[PDB]
Amino acid sequence: FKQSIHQLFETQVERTPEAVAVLSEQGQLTYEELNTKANQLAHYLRTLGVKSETLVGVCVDRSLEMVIGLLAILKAGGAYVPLDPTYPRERLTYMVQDAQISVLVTQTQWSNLISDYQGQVICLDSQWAKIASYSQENLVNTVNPENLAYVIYTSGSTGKPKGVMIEHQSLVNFTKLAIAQYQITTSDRTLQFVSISFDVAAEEIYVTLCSGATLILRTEEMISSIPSFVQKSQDWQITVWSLPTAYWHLLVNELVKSKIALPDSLRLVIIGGERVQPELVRMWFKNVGNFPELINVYGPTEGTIAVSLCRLSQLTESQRNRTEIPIGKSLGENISVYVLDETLKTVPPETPGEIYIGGTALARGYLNRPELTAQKFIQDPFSPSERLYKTGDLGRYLADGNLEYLGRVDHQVKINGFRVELGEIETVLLQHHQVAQAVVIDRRLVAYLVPHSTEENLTVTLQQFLKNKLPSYMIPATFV
Ligand SMILES: Nc1ncnc2c1ncn2[C@@H]1O[C@H](COP(=O)(O)OP(=O)(O)NP(=O)(O)O)[C@@H](O)[C@H]1O
Ligand SMILES: [Mg+2]
Repeated sequence: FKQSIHQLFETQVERTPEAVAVLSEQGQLTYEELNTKANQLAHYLRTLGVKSETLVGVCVDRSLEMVIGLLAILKAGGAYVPLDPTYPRERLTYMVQDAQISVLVTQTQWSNLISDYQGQVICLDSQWAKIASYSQENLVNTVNPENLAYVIYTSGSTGKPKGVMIEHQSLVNFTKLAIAQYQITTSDRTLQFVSISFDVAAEEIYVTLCSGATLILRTEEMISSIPSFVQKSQDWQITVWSLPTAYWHLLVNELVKSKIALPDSLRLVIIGGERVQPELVRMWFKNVGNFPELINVYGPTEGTIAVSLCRLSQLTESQRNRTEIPIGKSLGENISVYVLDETLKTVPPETPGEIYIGGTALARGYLNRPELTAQKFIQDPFSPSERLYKTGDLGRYLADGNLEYLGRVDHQVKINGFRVELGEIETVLLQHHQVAQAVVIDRRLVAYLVPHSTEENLTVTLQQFLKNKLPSYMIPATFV
């Protein structure tokens, strides 16, 4: 039953070539058009040396071009590495070097973001004539399921981010299970919300495209106000929202504060990223009710997007009335979500422990971080041919079988919905000449430091220093 993520999409293209696949404010592509265009780019990428295990940087904005690019890389046999164009030059440059990327799929407006790069560059906005000269046919046997589909960077406590390596087989497994869990059909219209820097974008994109639904790319302007967000979702007739929990929190507050009606097309809201506030869940069910369906989805990047879900709209009133809203049960049978003690033994129900993930969900590992890999991706001592990923998440199984998230064992947090290792910021701040010791903590980010030879514009100095190294959400909003 061997399958690549793009084969899964290709099957769907055969089924419904003329359905709309992607839609943005600026235009649209049918399944056939998306496929043939990605095929053209893929064929070109092959002539540039892209083959299985080749890492291809992708530095694009959210656009039809982005989706063509991702699929092209996949069809070519390569694995993409998202290069968020809002990140500072120094970060993107580290990632390009760390990942040894020699092909970069980008656009002309981003062309000078890499401290200059000797690899091949493809600008999709300006080189389309050249790309249109390549074959429109599907490529064959470029990749196996164990080969990489993408390497996505996440925050590193030691001072630099690191790439999580995801193989097709775990991504395909996730997409299939999620299509069936959410009942995605050809009539669905899913809003693509999160940046491809975060692996929830893969869920949005591939769940939608591998089932024949229509993927609707959001604008930047539509999220800044909830009324705009809702109204736009109504204009687009969106059926599925995938929202960071922290944005969803905003949404629930604004729904009650105002008298805003959810779009009438909306049937499913998928949330995850962090602890959902039980009070806002109560507020949801009081003001909205059980439709649209609300689902809490949990997992880390290292277990391929998500491993567990809880249908919040299906919970009893008293199940919603605990200190914590459950994250639920395994997405599927080949994904194991354990709560284990410190010798990796399961515990009786209702006893807390650390969440470990096993089975088909696992990343291959971290890219070029052998110590970190060996430490987080452990050989299962009771099932020798298998691994367990150590999440750093504390949890417990309730007697009803549902999993509870109980917090972290460490200094990883969520700021604006994004994964942040506090030690990354701290490690980086320490590198500055007039910083001697530093502690950064939540809650959102406040940096506590003892200066070396302070001026009174130290705050503004460190904000510039961090501005050119870290993503904005990692920049402490106040200093002390
Ligand atoms: N539904 C949820 N409820 C509570 N916590 C959650 C939930 N989903 C994820 N988490 C937490 O978020 C972690 C995974 O975050 P992850 O998706 O890996 O980061 P990210 O938001 O994608 N940013 P990055 O990893 O830097 O690209 C888990 O280990 C949990 O700590
Ligand atoms: Mg994730």
